[PDB]
Amino acid sequence: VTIKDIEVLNCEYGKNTIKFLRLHREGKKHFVKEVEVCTHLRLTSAHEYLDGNNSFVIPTDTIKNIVLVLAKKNGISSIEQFAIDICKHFMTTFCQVAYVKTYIQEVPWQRQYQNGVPHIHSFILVPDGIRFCEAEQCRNGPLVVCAGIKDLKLMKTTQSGFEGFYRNEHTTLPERNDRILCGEFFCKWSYGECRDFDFDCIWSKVRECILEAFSGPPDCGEYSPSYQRTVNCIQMCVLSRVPQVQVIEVILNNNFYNVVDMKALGCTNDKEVLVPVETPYGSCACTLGRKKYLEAQ
Amino acid sequence: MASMSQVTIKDIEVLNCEYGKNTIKFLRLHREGKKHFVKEVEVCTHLRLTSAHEYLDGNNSFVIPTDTIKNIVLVLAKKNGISSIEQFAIDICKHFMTTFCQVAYVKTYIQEVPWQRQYQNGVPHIHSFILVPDGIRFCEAEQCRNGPLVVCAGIKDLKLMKTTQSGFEGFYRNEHTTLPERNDRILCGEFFCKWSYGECRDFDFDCIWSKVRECILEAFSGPPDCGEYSPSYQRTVNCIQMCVLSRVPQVQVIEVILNNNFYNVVDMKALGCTNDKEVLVPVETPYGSCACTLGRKKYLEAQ
Amino acid sequence: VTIKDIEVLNCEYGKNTIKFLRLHREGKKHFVKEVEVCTHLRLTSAHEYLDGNNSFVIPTDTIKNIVLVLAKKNGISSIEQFAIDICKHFMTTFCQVAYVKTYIQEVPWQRQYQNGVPHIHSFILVPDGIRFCEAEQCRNGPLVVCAGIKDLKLMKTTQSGFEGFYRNEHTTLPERNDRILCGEFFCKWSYGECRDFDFDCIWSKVRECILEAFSGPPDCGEYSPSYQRTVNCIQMCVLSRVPQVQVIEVILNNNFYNVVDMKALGCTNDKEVLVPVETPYGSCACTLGRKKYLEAQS
Amino acid sequence: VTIKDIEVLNCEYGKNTIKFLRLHREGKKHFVKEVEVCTHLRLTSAHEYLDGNNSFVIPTDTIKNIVLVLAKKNGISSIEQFAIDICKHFMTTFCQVAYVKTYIQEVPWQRQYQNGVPHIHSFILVPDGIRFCEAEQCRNGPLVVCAGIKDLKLMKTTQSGFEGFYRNEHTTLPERNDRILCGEFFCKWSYGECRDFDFDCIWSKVRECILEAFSGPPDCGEYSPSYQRTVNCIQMCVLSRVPQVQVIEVILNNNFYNVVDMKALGCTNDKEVLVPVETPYGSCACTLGRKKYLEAQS
Ligand SMILES: O=c1[nH]c(=O)c2nn[nH]c2[nH]1
Ligand SMILES: O=c1[nH]c(=O)c2nn[nH]c2[nH]1
Ligand SMILES: O=c1[nH]c(=O)c2nn[nH]c2[nH]1
Ligand SMILES: O=c1[nH]c(=O)c2nn[nH]c2[nH]1
Ligand SMILES: [Cl-]
Ligand SMILES: [Cl-]
Repeated sequence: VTIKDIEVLNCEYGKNTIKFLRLHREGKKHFVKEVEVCTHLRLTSAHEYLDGNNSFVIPTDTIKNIVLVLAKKNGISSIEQFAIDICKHFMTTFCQVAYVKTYIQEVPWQRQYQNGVPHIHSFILVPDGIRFCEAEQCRNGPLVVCAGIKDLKLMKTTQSGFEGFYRNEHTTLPERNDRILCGEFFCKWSYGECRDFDFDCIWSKVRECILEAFSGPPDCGEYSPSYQRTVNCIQMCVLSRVPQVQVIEVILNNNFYNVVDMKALGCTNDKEVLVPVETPYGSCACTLGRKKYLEAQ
Repeated sequence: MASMSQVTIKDIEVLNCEYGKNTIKFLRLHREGKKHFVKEVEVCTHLRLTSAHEYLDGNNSFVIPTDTIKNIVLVLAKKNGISSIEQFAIDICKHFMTTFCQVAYVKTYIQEVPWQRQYQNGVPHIHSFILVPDGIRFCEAEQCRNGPLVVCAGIKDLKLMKTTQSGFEGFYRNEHTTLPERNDRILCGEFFCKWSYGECRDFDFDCIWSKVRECILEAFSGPPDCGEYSPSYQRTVNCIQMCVLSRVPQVQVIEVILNNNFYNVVDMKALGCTNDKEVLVPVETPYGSCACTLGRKKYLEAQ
Repeated sequence: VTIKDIEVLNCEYGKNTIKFLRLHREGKKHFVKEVEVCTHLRLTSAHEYLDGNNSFVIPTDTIKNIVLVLAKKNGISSIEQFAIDICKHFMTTFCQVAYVKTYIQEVPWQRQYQNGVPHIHSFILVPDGIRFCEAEQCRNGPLVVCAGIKDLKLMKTTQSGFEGFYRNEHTTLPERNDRILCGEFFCKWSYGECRDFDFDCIWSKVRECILEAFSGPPDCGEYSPSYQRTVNCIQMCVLSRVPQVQVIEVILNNNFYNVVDMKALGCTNDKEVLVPVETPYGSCACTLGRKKYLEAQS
Repeated sequence: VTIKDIEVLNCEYGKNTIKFLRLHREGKKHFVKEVEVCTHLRLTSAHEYLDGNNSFVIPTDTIKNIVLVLAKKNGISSIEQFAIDICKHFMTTFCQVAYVKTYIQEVPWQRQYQNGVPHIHSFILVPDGIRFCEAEQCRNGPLVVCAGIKDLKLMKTTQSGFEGFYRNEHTTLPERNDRILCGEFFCKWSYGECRDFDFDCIWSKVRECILEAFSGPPDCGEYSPSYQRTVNCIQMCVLSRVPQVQVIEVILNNNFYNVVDMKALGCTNDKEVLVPVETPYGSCACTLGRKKYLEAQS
């Protein structure tokens, strides 16, 4: 078996988990953006694999250096603009690059407040969902930017059921019109090539849409007839309220909370003590796109 | 080097025997009409028995199954609710001590799952929540037979960072000391804080926990308009402990552990830039720690 | 914005991390296979999402029940055969299923040995690389089976360099002809529709090829001029020695081991003390396929 | 509330997770020891805490430097000897140190074999329980060494029950004479001041005692009437066979494997499919010491 008998379907390399903090000072007031960056390249040749020839390979160490240099020279107005700047640098600098993908997540530092007063230079880690983005470009193709939020755990204690599902000989699940709906969410949305707007302002607005659609109104909530329907309500709320979102993917990993039978312990448990099942767990996932955007492709 | 082909129970002392149930996870739901309230917890309850027959003789006559420990925790949560994790820990220890004469010692550890109520435009949602881990609340109750019931509270996985008003100077130098003196650096810490109330059990446990948490953040940061210089991680640990002890009389003993991350100002001279504290790279490993336990002299003497 | 303005690009649901142990007894001798199973479905409609109508949804709870029933009735001769049996069950049973994918990994239990004698019923967890497989089928499509090994950490202390790479204004890396080569490997290979052979025997043979190709001969080793070349040597060794492998993906996550500069501490470190960099880390990935197999997929 | 009203019970600082590999070459043949080291100090004063005065503080950075220098100068024959060398360095060098504790664990690298031949410079990670040790010394006190094994997951599929336990109104557990006994073990033992023997030889012997006592003989095994009794059998086997062990702590975190009721799915499960409960989980812990060693601590 030689190079003649085999096809190269895919080659990809890069640098993962480049961690750094970009500090910005407006007099005594300090601002931080701490990020984790992964940048992957596909080269137009595979001589490093096929021939043991490294002439075209950009060291992963150089990828790291370029990420740090760009953060120093340009600052980080948004992780999206930083991801764009990194992909642009690789495409305009190195003709051996066929494809570049940059992934960035924010370390979720918040400014400390003492009795409602913002601290000039003190922060606390508050992971209430991780902000990320992804930029990718093929040689002479569109630079496509996605933003998202992952590890976002939302729970409501009622206005959730699952009824009228397909029944067969291996279906023991009872019908329920009241249950805890507890979800870990992964949400990712494409802007396509739109790059004009306030990335931070749009991300916050999408996040608000996710929480509002999940919960329903604060005085009464809204019935969810399935995890899948709640995923749909979230996607349709984002697309209704945020025109810059062209495509939205939502993944919901759920935890069932079991009302433990306490009859043998001599008491009745009227939805008072509930035990979460972490494993195994259900997931559902949907990607919706605007007809207009998909046609214009 | 030995006179016997084996050891027997005659040759050995039992220094410690302990068993129990770990990570009992449940949510206690309370409804006031349409408004829902949640407390989700992880409970560990350990016992020492007055005998070790289950170990030494293969005789289980006195062993309370770990399964029974779980059942008792769930029954108490259903019957009593959870006003505070501390009161729940107390109720569990009290149940074991008053119910089973074979129990020499009981320890209950509880941590809260950090659920917060969702808000829409300042309006609290009746039944919707979001996980917000800004430091994990825990407590610990323990009692020996005929001893005091002692309650501790704490906060762990609390990661705080300030970007200035931190240095480390005038330290001991020797042939293996290459560390430069610094009067400006990032102070980034993961905190473990635990404090003893001793036998004090009268007060609002939630109100006191919040007050200690505020003391930790305020002492770490200094005032919001200017901050406060830290000459070492150790000194910051001291400022935190002395702030809590000054402001919260119910705290008798306080342990603080600070695991730090150095943020290195990357040398970029070879890349053709000067980096004036603009790009900083954290060292996660290896990491420094310091730990201190302070107590009130009067409380430690009276014991 | 309404259902009229929007296209459903993709819908997928399932049950993740179904953990169970299948126990088999031959008199006093016990055999165990403990696995983690994930089974995902795509349905032919999306009424559960679009209309709030669950008529076609097979509960994830039923997916779990089916996995456990199949393990009880059929046993687990191999995780590959089990993955196949699960996908076949979903396709032949439920007309609303457009697509099924089953992922399985083995919990790496080994039998305990006392002085070379196998214990009848005692085991130890030894994670020296996790065995996994994947089966998938579209309605009216082929049932495709992949096998793999992940979390396999291999290290050699010499016969590794990286020289003659592209240099630019942001390149500070020195050329090195001696360094530690330390890799965490993810390897996945396709059999396509081939289902006749001993799955366990072929998996073991691929594993041997990976270790031998990584190391070179035991008396001298073999120079690696890059992580990428070592990935290639592994793939070409597997394809040369195992005809059932049609396509092979290898991902190598590396750790650099730095020779600590100790000049300021008053001693010289001649590749004696080395500190691993866990983050950031380099990765490279390649998928090779047999021309013959890829053509015959027109 | 002032410094006068407050007592310092305890002050401790140090450097955690110092990761490095010590490489030794005998011609072509390479030998590796990769370790994670934590070294903690208590100082004789607390001026750094109480007064903001760092004059006596040995930087944690200097603790790291000392660990790397000692590994370079002395090599690592055993992690126990390395732990001893580090504690001895701090105690003989720095009069501000009242107490030093060094914890070390081995990265479980094994030499690769190709057709029965040990590879000169190639290794695979095989975590079959993590080897660790601990050395500590007070000023004017003994240097005490502990060794151990953690993350050791052992399982037997029979010869395990739990019967004749205390029954009360909240006890629903059935009596069982057959069940899976699955345990994650933490084992730590003290040698006290004994330092004349081969550390590697004794650690291997203790490990063999743990596996043999857990499993019983390979042709029949041995009935366990509780997790606690199995912990006892392990401790008494170590103490019987290894005179250098003065004190032994064993912690057993168990997982119940439930025989899943499949009656409603139309089949009977005769201990064929078992589902582990990871949470909540039971634990038991015991520390045994020799009477003779505890007396001789007058
Ligand atoms: O909302 C639900 N959707 C599902 O697909 C499912 N499966 N089991 N329970 C479920 N609940
Ligand atoms: O504040 C500090 N305390 C220490 O003990 C130390 N060691 N290195 N750097 C340090 N900084
Ligand atoms: O073998 C290597 N390949 C790479 O792509 C690389 N980048 N830095 N070092 C490297 N070594
Ligand atoms: O061996 C056992 N020991 C215990 O203490 C226990 N508790 N429940 N089941 C048990 N089994
Ligand atoms: Cl076998
Ligand atoms: Cl060499």
